[PDB]
Amino acid sequence: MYGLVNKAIQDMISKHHGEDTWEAIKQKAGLEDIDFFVGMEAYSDDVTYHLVGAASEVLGKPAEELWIAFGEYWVTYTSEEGYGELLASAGDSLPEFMENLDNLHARVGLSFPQLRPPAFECQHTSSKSMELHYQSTRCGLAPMVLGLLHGLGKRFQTKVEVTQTAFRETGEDHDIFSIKYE
Ligand code: HEM
Repeated sequence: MYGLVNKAIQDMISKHHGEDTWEAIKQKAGLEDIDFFVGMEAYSDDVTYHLVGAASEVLGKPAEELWIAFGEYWVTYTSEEGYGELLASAGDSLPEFMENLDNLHARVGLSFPQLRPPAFECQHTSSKSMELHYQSTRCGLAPMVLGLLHGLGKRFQTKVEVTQTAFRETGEDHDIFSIKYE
């Protein structure tokens, strides 16, 4: 993934646990060589997955909790590190934002030519609920999506109830979530 993602993970961990713990994780992940992540540079997805695993070990938390934390963190990080206006342009409510998300990533992709973005499709089941279809070229990022949805819930001061109803990994087509919001 692009360096920006790895910087965001480093930032979250540093801000929450200290540069010492971060350095420990970085070392364990096998990334001691890398002096710093270059935000607009493409990296192997391996870097990101290794960071998360190593962090799960050092911190003694399941990796899923780390993807969730990171998903939540991302909503704030992007808004503060150069993508606040983009985020705003995607709307002022959860359902509208989720409808705009493919278009938001298309806009990101204008600048990150090698982007492999997620795809999100909403099937609205009422004015306060939807079924969200998440399609990805990558494995294991459902928990990150859960965190991101909570982050957007905070962004929009909206209560978000999310349950995963289908799983990419256990041989279903793609991840699906049922969501209620108020
Ligand atoms: C705030 C709501 C957002 C959500 C819910 C979201 C969702 C996601 C998810 C789930 C992924 C994982 C990649 C995959 O599934 O294959 C991803 C990747 C990514 N997103 Fe978004 N995103 C959001 C906002 C943004 C914004 C504002 C930016 C601006 C830079 C951004 C840039 C990226 C980048 C660079 C990747 C890495 C993909 C790659 O490097 O190929 N995202 N996003």
